[PDB]
Amino acid sequence: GIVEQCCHSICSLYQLENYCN
Amino acid sequence: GIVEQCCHSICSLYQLENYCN
Amino acid sequence: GIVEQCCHSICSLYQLENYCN
Amino acid sequence: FVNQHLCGSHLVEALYLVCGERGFFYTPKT
Amino acid sequence: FVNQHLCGSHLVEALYLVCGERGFFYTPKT
Amino acid sequence: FVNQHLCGSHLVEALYLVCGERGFFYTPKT
Ligand SMILES: [Cl-]
Ligand SMILES: [Zn+2]
Repeated sequence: GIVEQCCHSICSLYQLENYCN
Repeated sequence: GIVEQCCHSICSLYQLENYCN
Repeated sequence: GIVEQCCHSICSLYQLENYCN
Repeated sequence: FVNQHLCGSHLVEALYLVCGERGFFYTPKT
Repeated sequence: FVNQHLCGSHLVEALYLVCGERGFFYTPKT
Repeated sequence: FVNQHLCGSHLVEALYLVCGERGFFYTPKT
């Protein structure tokens, strides 16, 4: 999930875009 | 106070409502 | 920088104003 | 509702949302 | 873009900004 | 004024509020 990838670890902009509709 | 109950520890919605006017 | 002075350590209002234009 | 530690401005926004038209009081000193 | 750990409401705002008109989905449970 | 550690977007909002019409500069790199 987004929490483990972006909060527990760091996400790039492209990584964050994986959660857009 | 609200800080010890909701920040140092966790508050339920009902717990938070104790601080409404 | 502002980060070392105000985030790593604590800034007074006057300290924060050092970063205004 | 969220089950997290709510601190600082985050705790204040939570109160703002929860209390609605009633308003609230934030007193960290007590 | 920022290179920081984004959590809670901060992660949500980041998504709001990044996704634009597409919107997004926030699912911490998964 | 608050006597807390101000970081990230919280530090930016603090500056926004404090500086008023003067605006400000946020440079974490320096
Ligand atoms: Cl935070
Ligand atoms: Zn925060």
